[PDB]
Amino acid sequence: LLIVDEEHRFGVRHKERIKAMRANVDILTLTATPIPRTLNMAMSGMRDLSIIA
DNA sequence: ACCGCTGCAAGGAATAGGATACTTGCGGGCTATATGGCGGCGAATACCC
Repeated sequence: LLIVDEEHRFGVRHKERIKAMRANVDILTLTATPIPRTLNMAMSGMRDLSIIA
């Protein structure tokens, strides 16, 4: 299990750096204002989404 | 009971990379000052009576 908190301050490289080593790790991602790339990626179905408002 | 040594602090530069805004390089898409040709003719001045 990985838990990247406040993902919008890392960049793509830092986010998949650990993913490359452990290919099948379960990435949990917490944030409040996602950077547009990962927000579109979530809204397009690539990643599951959960809204807490 | 003096002294050279060791060790525990002090003193910070250069990059990665996500930001934020500057700086400009450009390309398409616009606006805006002579000196080697005559011949003929009719009309417009000049003039000196």
